[PDB]
Amino acid sequence: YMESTVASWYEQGILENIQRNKLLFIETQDGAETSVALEKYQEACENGRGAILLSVARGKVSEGIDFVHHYGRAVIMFGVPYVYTQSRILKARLEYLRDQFQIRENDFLTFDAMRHAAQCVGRAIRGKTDYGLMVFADKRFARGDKRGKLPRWIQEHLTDANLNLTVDEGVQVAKYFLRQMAQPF
Amino acid sequence: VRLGMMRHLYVVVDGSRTMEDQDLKPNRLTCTLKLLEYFVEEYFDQNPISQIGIIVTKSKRAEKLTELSGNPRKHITSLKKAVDMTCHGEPSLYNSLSIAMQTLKHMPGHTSREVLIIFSSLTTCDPSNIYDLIKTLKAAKIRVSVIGLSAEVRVCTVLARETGGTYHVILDESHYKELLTHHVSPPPASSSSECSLIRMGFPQHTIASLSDQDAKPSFSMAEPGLTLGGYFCPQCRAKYCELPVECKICGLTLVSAPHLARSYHHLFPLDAFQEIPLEEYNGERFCYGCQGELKDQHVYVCAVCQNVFCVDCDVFVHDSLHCCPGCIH
Amino acid sequence: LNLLVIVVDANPIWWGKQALKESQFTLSKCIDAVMVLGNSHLFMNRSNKLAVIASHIQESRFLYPGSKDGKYELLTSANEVIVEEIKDLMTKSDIKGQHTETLLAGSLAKALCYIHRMNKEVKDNQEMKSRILVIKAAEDSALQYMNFMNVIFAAQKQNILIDACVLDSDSGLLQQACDITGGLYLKVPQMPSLLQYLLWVFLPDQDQRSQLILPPPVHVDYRAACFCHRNLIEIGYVCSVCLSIFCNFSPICTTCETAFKIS
Amino acid sequence: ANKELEEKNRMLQEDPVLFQLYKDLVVSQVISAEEFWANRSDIIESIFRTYPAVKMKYAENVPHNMTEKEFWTRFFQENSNAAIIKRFNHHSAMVLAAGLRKIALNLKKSDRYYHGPTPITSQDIINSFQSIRQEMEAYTPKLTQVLSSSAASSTITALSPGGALMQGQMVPNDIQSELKHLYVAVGELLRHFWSCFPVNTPFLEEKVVKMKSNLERFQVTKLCPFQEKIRRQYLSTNLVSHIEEMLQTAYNKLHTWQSRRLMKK
Amino acid sequence: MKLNVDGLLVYFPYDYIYPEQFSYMRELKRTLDAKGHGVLEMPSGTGKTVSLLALIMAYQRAYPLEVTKLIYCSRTVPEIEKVIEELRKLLNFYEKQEGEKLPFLGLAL
Ligand SMILES: [Zn+2]
Ligand SMILES: [Zn+2]
Ligand SMILES: [Zn+2]
Ligand SMILES: [Zn+2]
Ligand SMILES: [Zn+2]
Repeated sequence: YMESTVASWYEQGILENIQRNKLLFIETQDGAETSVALEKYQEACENGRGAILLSVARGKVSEGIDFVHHYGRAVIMFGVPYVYTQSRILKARLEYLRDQFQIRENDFLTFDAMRHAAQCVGRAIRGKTDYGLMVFADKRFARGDKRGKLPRWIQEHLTDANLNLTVDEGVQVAKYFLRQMAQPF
Repeated sequence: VRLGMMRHLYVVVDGSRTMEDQDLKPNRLTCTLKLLEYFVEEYFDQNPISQIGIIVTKSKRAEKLTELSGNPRKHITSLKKAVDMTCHGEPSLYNSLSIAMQTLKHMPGHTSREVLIIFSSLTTCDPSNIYDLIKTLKAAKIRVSVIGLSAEVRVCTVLARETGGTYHVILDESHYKELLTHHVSPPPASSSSECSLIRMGFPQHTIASLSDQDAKPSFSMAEPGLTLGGYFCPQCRAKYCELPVECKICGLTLVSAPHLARSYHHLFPLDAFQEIPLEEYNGERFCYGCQGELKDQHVYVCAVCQNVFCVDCDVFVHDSLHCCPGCIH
Repeated sequence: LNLLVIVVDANPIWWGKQALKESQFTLSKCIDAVMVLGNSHLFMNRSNKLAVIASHIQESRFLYPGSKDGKYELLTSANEVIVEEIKDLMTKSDIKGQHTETLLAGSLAKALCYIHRMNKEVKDNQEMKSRILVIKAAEDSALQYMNFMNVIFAAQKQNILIDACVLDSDSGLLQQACDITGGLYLKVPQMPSLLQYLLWVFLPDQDQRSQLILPPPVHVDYRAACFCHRNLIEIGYVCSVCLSIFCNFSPICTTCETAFKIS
Repeated sequence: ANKELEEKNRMLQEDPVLFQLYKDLVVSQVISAEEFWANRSDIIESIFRTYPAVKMKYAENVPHNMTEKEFWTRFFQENSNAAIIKRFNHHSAMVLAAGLRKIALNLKKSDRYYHGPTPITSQDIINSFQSIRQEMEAYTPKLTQVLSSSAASSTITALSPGGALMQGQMVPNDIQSELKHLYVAVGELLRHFWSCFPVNTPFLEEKVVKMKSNLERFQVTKLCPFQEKIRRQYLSTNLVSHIEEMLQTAYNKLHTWQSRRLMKK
Repeated sequence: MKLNVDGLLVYFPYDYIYPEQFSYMRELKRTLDAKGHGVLEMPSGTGKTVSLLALIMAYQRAYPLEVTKLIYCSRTVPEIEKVIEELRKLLNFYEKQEGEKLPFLGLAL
């Protein structure tokens, strides 16, 4: 899915604009390339270039890496993280949970998505009270079930006013929040 | 706290593409230039002996918009001209800082060399690594205090803290005014800073001796017509239209007594007056400062004169007058 | 509109010296002339406003925050208030031999902050062009130079014109003061005919001052001297801390105590 | 290499004033000209710095029986899907690599500021105080006392242009340019002459250049008065004496410092 | 910074703790007192480690027989290195407070 989206953006002019706006780095299955790309991404975050790191939620990089102040400032989540519905291993794992312990298949699937999203979006608040915003570009997260299964600390901060902001409104509120975060305690 | 009265300051402006974005109510570049005109005029009005220089960086190249000078009007004209600048390209911190370093390297040791980089586009494409240039900056004791826009740049953060300057990011236009007005004042001298005596010259305004007898006609020194009278120099003996100015021959600063006197208030800061809302046995309805009734539950008092000042009186005294009226007595 | 402020230097020592001399000119006539000038200023227009300050060795006090004789009620109130307050101030005054020089500058500061208060309170629709018609009457004090220079620079920044009207003495500090802010400088040698000088040179406001012939400005001697023996010097050796004009090169300036390094 | 010749050719006509003054120093054959200088697209460039492969290809394929339009055409030209991601990763890495090419103050005397550079019995105060206290028991004499017509007229007459307190030519135009040019020449040479004059410079190699410059002062001031003579014999009006003061004061400094050096010796 | 926790007194190296830290410590002490397995969540990536370690050490001092030792597991070795750094800082603080070494051992496999 990441490759398809990247290819579509490349065919259109959005990607060239994105590269001009800020350096762009992408993740690959190979660990060597992943490590090199992340090493350059850190320097970009330090140097004036800045960086947009595209990765996969299930990618080992997402779990291994930790984002701190001036690292992964704004965490963008493109789509609810769901595993493919064809891998037969998950079919056993899921239908057995339905049969025993009485967990609905949809319930467990949404739980597996929300837990993964929280894992991959909760890094920006590592410590030392470093500001940062977590934007989820998916109307599915606006659903009550996803919000309810979301961790309490994020959900309570989340409000109905900004629950389903348009793209432009989200951009404006992000700019304003970054302004407020800028400046001392 | 030791303060460097004489400082050569370079306001590095970036002509980056990101300046095109109209984050502020007007265009970002136009707002920055319009407010920087006020900053320049106020800086000259609060430090006559000091001088300023503007470097505009765009398309990975840095050009000196105006060399070091003591005339605010010339810099103001340069700002007004630059208002129409195309504003396309990418800045280079290495190029801008290298130009500033080249100009400031031969400056006298006693004066404080300072740079204020108004950073707009977070990117910094430079031919050479800037961490190496940071070492040369520290060696040359050139203070660099970046003011970022819509970005907390890491390289500029380390630049500011390592070189001794301060880093800030614009919360809004009102806070931008506050930031630049704060940077107007001379910075305190640190351990690395050193002080040394500087030669100074005080000219006297002169006119025709007696009914244009043995006159001293002359045009100017940096379409000037003939001038019957004007300023002169102890050594150049060359007519100067306006003061203060650096000698075009001697290399010695020509400046009058009032210009020096304008900076004594920096050496003599005014202690903040405690704010007491309640009357506190203050039976004088009329404010001593302005002889006006106190319409608000606020009062200010010194530790010496023990007078009464209203909100406006105290604010004005601490802002502009820089001295307590009654406490002068 | 225009906000005029008359800073009268009513120094009891000098004016009482005149009284003892029994000269034709007297502080009563000076106050009357200032009163007439203020009355004429307000007479110019309704929007125009005025204020008065009197200077004394101890402190400076404001003289200004029906038609018994068929007169504009407002100007009658001005006459009564100024007369009563000036008489009270002159009648009541402590004696201090140590301090006798007149504190002209301290009043200036009061005038400046008063003008700022009025500018804040007045509606933004109408622009106010304030002015300070300083009327000196005695020699200035050396110790007041620094504070007077501070207030002069504040006035320059705040765009107020200090029109000096020194008489019987030429205060170099005051002429320097008005020169900075561009205010006129008139030295009336005929004290009895002082009011004619006010109704011509000082009375016209900055709006019409340019389009009018007035006495040319007096040359200002921007002298400098070293802090040792107090004498004119053309070359000064200032440091980066004191910013003090000195006599000659020294290992360390006394007012600094800095560890100057030779070279 | 003839770097000096190349610089002279570059500035021969680009800047008029610089070459005008440098030539003027030789027009009257004042001094040698050696001391004069002794004392004093975007897309292709971006690709050039971006792709080292393109740099090597350009070096090997330098235009030879081909055309730059064809070279431009050659630019744009799951296996392909992964190639795009790899290409962005490599291209961003290349851009980044190209950008990463290798005291509390204390004082003892503060009243000196209170009385800055500006320069400067007992029963008398009592007498004056009591007399002035008794002065103003009568008020509002404005009706006649404040002013009189005779005094009023005298002030009018004084304010008149011929009166007290009120004291009360651009004919040549072409001479202005000549005077400006001469002043610029004087400034140019005085700059080097005064560059190290104020500093003592008690060194042999440092003092050699001041001696040479001091002789150059004589040599330039030799020719200045001839142009002065040419200008003077026109109308004998609007004397130009300010130029003389600079030369005479420079000579006075030169001779006084020479005497001081001899005294020090 | 000695916190008078409901169960006992617990040392803490940093100057201040947020109310969520108080809640975390009290709930954790409740679980240990019940001596029953439980699960809890804390937002901060860092700070939870120090609070948890301090509470466990204080509980060990109060009831050494109740808990034989602490087995603190982390996802990855690079991450567990930060945990051992936090534990070293806490031990240095406690050692300074006590004035002498105590029979406490802590290590990473
Ligand atoms: Zn000079
Ligand atoms: Zn007040
Ligand atoms: Zn006070
Ligand atoms: Zn001296
Ligand atoms: Zn000093």
